[PDB]
Amino acid sequence: PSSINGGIVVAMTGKDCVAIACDLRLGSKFEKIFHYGHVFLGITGLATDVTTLNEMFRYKTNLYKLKEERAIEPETFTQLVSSSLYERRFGPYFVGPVVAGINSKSGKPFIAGFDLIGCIDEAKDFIVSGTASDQLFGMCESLYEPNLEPEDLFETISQALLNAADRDLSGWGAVVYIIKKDEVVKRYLKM
Amino acid sequence: MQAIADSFSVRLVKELQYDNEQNLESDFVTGASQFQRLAPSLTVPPIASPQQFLRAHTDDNPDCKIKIAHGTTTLAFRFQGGIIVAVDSRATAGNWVASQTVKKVIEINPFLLGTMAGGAADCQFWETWLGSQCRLHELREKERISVAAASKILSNLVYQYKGAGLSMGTMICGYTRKEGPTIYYVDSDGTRLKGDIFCVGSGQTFAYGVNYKWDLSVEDALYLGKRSILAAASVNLYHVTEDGWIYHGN
Amino acid sequence: DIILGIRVQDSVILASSKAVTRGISVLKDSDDKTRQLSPHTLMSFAGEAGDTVQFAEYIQANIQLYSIREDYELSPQAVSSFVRQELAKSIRSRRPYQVNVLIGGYDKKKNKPELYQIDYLGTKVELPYGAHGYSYTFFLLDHHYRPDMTTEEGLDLLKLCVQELEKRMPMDFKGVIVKIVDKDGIRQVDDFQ
Amino acid sequence: QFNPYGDNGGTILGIAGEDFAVLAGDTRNITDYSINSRYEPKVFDCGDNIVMSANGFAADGDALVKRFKNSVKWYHFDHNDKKLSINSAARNIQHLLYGKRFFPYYVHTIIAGLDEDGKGAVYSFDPVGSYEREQCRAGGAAASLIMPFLDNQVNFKKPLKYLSVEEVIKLVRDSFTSATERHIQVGDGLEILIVTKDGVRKEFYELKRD
Amino acid sequence: AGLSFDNYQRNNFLAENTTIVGVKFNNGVVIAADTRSTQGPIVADKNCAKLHRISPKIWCAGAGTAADTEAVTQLIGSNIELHSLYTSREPRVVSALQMLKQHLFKYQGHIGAYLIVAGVDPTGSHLFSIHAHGSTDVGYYLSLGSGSLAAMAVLESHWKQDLTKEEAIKLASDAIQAGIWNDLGSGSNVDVCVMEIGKDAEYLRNYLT
Amino acid sequence: AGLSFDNYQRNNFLAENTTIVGVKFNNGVVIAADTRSTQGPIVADKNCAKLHRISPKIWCAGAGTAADTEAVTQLIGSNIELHSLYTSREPRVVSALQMLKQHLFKYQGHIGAYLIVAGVDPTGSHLFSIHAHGSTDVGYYLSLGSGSLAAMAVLESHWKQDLTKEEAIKLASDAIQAGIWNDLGSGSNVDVCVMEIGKDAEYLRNYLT
Amino acid sequence: MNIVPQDTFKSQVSTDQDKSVLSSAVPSLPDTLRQQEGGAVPLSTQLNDRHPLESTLKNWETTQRQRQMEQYRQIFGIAEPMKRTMEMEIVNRTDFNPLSTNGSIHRDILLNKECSIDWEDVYPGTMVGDDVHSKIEKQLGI
Amino acid sequence: TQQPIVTGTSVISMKYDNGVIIAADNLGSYGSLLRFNGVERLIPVGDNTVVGISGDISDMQHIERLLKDLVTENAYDNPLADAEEALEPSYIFEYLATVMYQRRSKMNPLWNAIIVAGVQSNGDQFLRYVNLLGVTYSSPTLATGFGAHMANPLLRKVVDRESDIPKTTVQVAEEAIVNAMRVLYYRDARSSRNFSLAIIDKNTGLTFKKNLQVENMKWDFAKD
Amino acid sequence: LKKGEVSLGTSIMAVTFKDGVILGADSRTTTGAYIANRVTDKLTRVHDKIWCCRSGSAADTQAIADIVQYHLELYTSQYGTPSTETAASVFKELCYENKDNLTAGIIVAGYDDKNKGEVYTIPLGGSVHKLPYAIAGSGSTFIYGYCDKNFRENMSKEETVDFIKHSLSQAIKWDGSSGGVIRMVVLTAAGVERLIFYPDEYEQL
Amino acid sequence: LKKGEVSLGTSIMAVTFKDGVILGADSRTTTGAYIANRVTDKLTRVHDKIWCCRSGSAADTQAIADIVQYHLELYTSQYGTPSTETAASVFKELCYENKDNLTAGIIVAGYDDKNKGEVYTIPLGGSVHKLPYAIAGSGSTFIYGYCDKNFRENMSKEETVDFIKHSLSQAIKWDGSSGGVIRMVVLTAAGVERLIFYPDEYEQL
Repeated sequence: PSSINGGIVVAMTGKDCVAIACDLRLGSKFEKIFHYGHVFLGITGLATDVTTLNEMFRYKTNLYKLKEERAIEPETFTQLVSSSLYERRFGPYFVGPVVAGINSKSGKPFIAGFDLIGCIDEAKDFIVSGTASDQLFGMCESLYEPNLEPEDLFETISQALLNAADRDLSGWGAVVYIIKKDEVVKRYLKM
Repeated sequence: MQAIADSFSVRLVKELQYDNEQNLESDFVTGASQFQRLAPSLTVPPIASPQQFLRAHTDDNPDCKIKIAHGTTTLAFRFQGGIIVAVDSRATAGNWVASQTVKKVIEINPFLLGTMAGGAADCQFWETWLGSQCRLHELREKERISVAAASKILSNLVYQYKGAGLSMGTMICGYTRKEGPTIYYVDSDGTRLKGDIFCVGSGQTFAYGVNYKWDLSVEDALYLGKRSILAAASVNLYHVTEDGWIYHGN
Repeated sequence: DIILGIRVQDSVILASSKAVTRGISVLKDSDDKTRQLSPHTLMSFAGEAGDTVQFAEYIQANIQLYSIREDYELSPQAVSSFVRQELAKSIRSRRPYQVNVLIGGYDKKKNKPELYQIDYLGTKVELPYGAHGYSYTFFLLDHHYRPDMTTEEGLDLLKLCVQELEKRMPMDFKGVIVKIVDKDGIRQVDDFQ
Repeated sequence: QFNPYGDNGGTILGIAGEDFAVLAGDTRNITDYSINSRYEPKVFDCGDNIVMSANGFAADGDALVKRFKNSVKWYHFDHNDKKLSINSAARNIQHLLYGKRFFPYYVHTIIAGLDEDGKGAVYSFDPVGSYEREQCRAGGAAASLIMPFLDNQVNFKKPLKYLSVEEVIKLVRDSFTSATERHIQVGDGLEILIVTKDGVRKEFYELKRD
Repeated sequence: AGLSFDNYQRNNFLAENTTIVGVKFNNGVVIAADTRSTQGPIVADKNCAKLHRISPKIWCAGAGTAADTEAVTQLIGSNIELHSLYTSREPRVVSALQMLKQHLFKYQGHIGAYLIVAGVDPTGSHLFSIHAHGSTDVGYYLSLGSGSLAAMAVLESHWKQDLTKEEAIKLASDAIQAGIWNDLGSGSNVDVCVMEIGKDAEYLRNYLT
Repeated sequence: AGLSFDNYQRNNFLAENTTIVGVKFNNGVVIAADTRSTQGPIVADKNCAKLHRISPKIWCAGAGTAADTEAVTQLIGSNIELHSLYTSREPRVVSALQMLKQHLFKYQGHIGAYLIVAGVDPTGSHLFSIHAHGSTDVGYYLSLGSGSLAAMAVLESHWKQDLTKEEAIKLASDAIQAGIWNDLGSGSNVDVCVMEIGKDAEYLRNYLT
Repeated sequence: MNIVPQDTFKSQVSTDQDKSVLSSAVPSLPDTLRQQEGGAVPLSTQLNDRHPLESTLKNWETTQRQRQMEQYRQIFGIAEPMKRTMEMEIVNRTDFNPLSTNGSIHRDILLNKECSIDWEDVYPGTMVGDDVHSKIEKQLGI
Repeated sequence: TQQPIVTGTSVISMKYDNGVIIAADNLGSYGSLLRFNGVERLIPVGDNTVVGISGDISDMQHIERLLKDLVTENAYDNPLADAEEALEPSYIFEYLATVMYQRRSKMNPLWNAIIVAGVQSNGDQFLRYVNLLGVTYSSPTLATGFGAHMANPLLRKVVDRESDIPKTTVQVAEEAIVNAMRVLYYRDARSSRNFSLAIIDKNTGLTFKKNLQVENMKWDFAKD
Repeated sequence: LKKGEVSLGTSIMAVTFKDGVILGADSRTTTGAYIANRVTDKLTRVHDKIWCCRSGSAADTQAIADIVQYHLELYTSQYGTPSTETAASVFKELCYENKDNLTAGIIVAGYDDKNKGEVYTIPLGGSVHKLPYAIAGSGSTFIYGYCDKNFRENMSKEETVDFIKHSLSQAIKWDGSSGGVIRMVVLTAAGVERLIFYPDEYEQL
Repeated sequence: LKKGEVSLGTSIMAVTFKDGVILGADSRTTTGAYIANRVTDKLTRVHDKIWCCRSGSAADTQAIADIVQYHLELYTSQYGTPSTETAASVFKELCYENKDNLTAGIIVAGYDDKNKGEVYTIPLGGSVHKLPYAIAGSGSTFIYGYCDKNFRENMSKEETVDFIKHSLSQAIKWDGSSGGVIRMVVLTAAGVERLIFYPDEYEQL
């Protein structure tokens, strides 16, 4: 009940949309995906570090909005996450973060991943984080196709998560976010 | 005397290490005697610490790790109708597709069953060898071997190699006219324990809730074994009588 | 594994815990840590895995061979000396293994009970009472032991020791099997410790 | 202390059809980040319509294959040129592997052929002899990528039972091309051996060489 | 202040329980790299830009800890920009080399960045190699990375004093191509940057595809 | 047969839980030693004979493991006596040296005996040093033990080619006395043995005190 | 031309390696009762934790003899080692004293050890099977 | 064995249209000391085989003894020991690889890397590699040690696939080998300027060149 | 000393002669067995007629040399041209005070109007020694005898050049960490003269 | 290699000249820093005109030399005087076959009517090399250059004596494990000649 360390996060890009999904332990509240207006961050690894990073980034994004008088964009948030991670060069957090979003002014989808000290991996297709399943990357590679519609993208990412769950069982669930320029949809998967 | 002369008459064969009969047999130079040994020959590294060498080189990237048997719950118990053996059949997943159902119970002969735990290869190899030994014994004595004798043979075998690296835990179950039904547990530490009820693997405490009496019918015993496995958690069921083992499946 | 033994005026009482292996749940009604060496000499053993059982069965086979060959029974002293020699021999070329044996017998030539204890290095000591496996029962034995105690008083002292042991152990300690060796042979106390 | 083991990472894949079997492997032989060779086959015809591959430390696999072929020669000599069945070959290989229980070969072994009824059969071995018959198995560095591709393409989606040889060859080629695109240790070439009632046929395809 | 040492003991307790070349030619310098980015044996990105800009005419490419390389390059670039504004002069490669050397020596090798730095300034063209512990060296042609041996073999095969811009570009591209073919760490594409005296820097993304 | 290896594993499991000089003179050789025998810092015996007799005219004195020294000396003495009976000739120091060297080399240094061997035979006078691993050396004057440095200093101070018997005896006595005074391992008395060509060996017990 | 003995470690093991004490009930397994080693000595324990000098001491004389034979073969020819080995085999083969363990005089003469003593000479050294008949069976191979 | 003491660096080799070429330097190093100059590391076996050995020098001399004994035993009572019963490169390689693997399995290895080059009796080129672990492989270009990291990229630009073999003349292959040796002398600290080369051709037989020196060295740009 | 750090396996010589001093070195920098740079310049200038060569850790010696050059510029701003002894003292203080954290050895060659050419050696540890000539590096061990048999006081410039060339050629011949070209600086009252000799010249000596 | 074992930190030279061969050595045996024997004779005779010097473990080399002398006596009983090549081959076989248990290196100098003086070196490991001259020991490292600059083929006896004396004097000067007197054996067709030189003579060279 108190063991929540680990998990997986999958981010994918479609046509004018993005998808970010994470696993969840259900059965008989702790989600690894957070948002800061229109930028979504999913963190895998040590749970205490995940909570710490979420609190710190909420702090920094609130101050940023108060000062700039506008919401932060995915690229700026990516750079902020990188610098914050690098601050702890010799005591780094045991985390793997993934960022997804849509730029407001341009409308371009954006996804990125980070290492534990902030090295940025900007991918045009998809990002997989976590070590729960080694075949999850292969399944995502076999299922992904460029320029998918939001319904097709949701189906693809949901199928990837379902197959990964079947690979490794009771109480498993998923949370999926489909993000457009002006609409965000959050769905739960109990399969 | 001329054999001595040949021994002192001449390099290449010495470097090939083929002047030793064991090396020639192992490489099938002089025939197939290597596949004709009742007691298998096991290679060891010619160093001062073979055990440390093996332990270091086994506890470390590709798929070339030694396969470990399922830690799933297995139950065996005895009643007036024979023996009930129940195994939680939930095969693991990997980079392969199974052609048929994977058996976690080794059929030593049409009258003996064994259970796998620890090293899968050790259990399979040594239980097949035990089946060969039992067949030879039955041919010699013109009578079915007792469960105690077979369990003792396996225990002595594993004790001769104790500490080398073998890892196995098995339950030998059999029904003979003289002994009735009998269950022994034998592990790689040399322990040989006769018993009435055995629960091995994860969830053994839950499965040990066996409602147990020596008057249960066959159907009642099968249902009790199935329920115990479900409480521990499909279930594979075996009913061992004097005429052999019968596989039910559930 | 814990073993206890008390030599009372006319007999020897040996108590062995009916424990099982760890990690496997077992149901049985047998004393697996005791071998009858001769109709008037019993041996209880404790220690590690099957090495101890192999040693005990080897000793039993040798003693049975002697009894068949001579049509005669070795005295408890000679049996204990042979066991000590074999235990010393078994570790002359290998790493020693944990083993501790209590040998209780009734000598009919002298018509008296005898009790011996041999540790893992092969040290034989003749004692009025002994134990192994306990982390104190020694003080309880010292205060409540007399050389001329009867079998009943020895059983009462054994029951007190068993209660003292069980007051600091979990319920996983099922119980202790008790056997008595005297002039009529070896018998099992099916009633209680 | 001298370390007698090495690693020459490659990828192999065995698939059993309705009345055929296929065993494929990449031909890249590498040491660390260097390329020892770009065409070094690892799948061999052992006679009696049996194909074998032992992926991992190359010297151990070569020794195992050599020993098995010599044993097959003696089996033909001693039993009136009787054909060795696939299950008997699997048993022989299990004994050969377990003979090194305390000094094991550092390989993963796959054999393929036709069973007594003519159906395709594939056997997979652990390093110390534990073996099982399987419909499909991938081994090596890129197995975790090849297996999802086949699982998405095939159902064990047209069923595997009704696939032809050409379709299976195409599936293997596509999976290996994807793995070559994703894995640094996979590339250069791919060699496939097909076992049918007429015998063993070899096919070769090129892969990316970077 | 500075890089934090918090959670060092906690992390210890938890634990207890590329081809890059630089070539000089008669009127400038060229730097080149491959575009394969991997995370272990997995190819993470087939088109990754490894050539970084310290200043408009001073470029570099690194190996080792990627985050350290990027962070050190950016910090030195900020220092160079501030110094150029302060002195109202074009930055010099020697100044960037001095800053990098002293910064790396301060951390006693704990910042795992190994760099090739090329540049053009009013004093001329310059090419340097920088080690993590703070040692620096000068050269006419340099290689770095896991594919540096093959690239260095190619460079030693076809290097001479009188090299034109086109010959230098071809030589650097060939060295990167050799690292691409013969090293598992490289393989996708070739990125080039040419810095010529008296002209703007020319950044050729995917010069060879 | 031979020295036993039984209880080696058992002992491992349980564990887991002097000044000697030799001096040559113009017509023979002299060997000398101190008489203090200690068991750690405690003086066990103030009068201990450390000069041993391999043969009537071949003597030796040892250091290291005392039991090993005594056992090896006695074994070589038995071999020498048997060989002399077999050949019907006086034993030679070279033969004893050969036997000792080969025996010590057979055991690969596990027999901790370090010896000075002096003797007279029909070929002349001989003095040798023998190491535990099997190496041997020849010399005109030798020292051994914890007090060997002081004794060697005295020997280097007052040694010359033309030494009479009395001068050699005095020099050996002075060396042993220096080891007695300046080393905590020595101190009680001086034992001497003089072997002269053509005469019987002379064993002087407690020559000084 | 070896000096220190080499190739002393065993390369293969089996439960029937000691042919003289094989069980009659299970011929693939050893007979622990007739082994008379204490009853708790698996063969695997003999493969580890040995004193490093034991193998050198046990095979020293054989190694020196083999080096001498090799030198004779190199310098004199095949016939000289052939004759030495033949003489030694003839002497060792016809000596059968079940009540004694000391070597023969002729063997010592052949080995040039007439007036030589080693610790093997000083220290030359049950319920079951230590009688004359066991030695007869081992000698005759029946 | 279990430690190298005196060693040689690298051997390089390639196939051309009508034969094979192999080369190796003449240095035996003693750590950082360049102790022995004049060590021949190409061993000609028969009229059609050359064996190049890198690594431990004492083990290399042991292998030379084994090869000479193999030639002598093949000759023996064979009348046509040089006409039709001469040793083939494949036979020599099979024996050497068997020895290497057997001594690896004994934990008593020979610390060497071996390349066998030659021409079979049917005119086919033979070029194969074995090492101390018993690992064997074949390729149109082969090299050991530092050469494997620097000579192979240069040689693969001339012969990159099998189809390139018929297009490569002896002159081009020899020039490539010489340039690779020069590069190795530039960038290997345990290398020597003196080297030996061997050409095995199905028409002209065996040509063994000794006392070859690296020439045309560009030590001119160091002035500034 | 530090793990994974660049070392200086060089061949260094400094010889005093009648008109001044000459400092010579090879040009090889290696990482294990691989030659990282075959044309490196090892003659470090800390003042117009005060030069040095370095051994040990490359980073530590470079930092020390930079600090020494800065110190000598500060000194020159006050009192003019410093003496070789002053530079040697600064080098010695920097090496000795940091010997527990830095691994550095320095050979200093200087010329001035008063002392007319001097050589100082500061080996590992930080002690200082003034000598008529000095050798250092991994390749120096092989030429200890030869130099001792061929050095004379008050040699001419050409004789000193030949002596250094022969000694460094032998050092290159026997040391695997040394090679390339031979670079020399001649410091006299006339000025500073740089010389270079190529392998095809000194290998035929 | 063995713990607490006597090592051979010597200076060994062997030079072939016009009339034969000369073998030379120092006379120092040390245990760590203490000099155990300052007049030891290191020139080992295995046959009347076949001599050797040893390095590595003293016990192992002594055992090997004794076995070689016995082997050469056996050979002489059959075929007469052996050649230097045969003795070198026996030394090499003994060293190589036991290289996992013994640490031994041997320099062999011989004369015979056929080959007229030869030198062989067998370093650690067991390989064999035939050379016009050879040096070995801890003190040899300091005279690698000097010898390379001063050896000529077909020198006279006096020139060879001077060359060996100078080289060994330098080796003694720079090596702490070498010292004492210089001992030489001259092997020609005329016979065997023993020579000794004292420190007060060679220290003034």
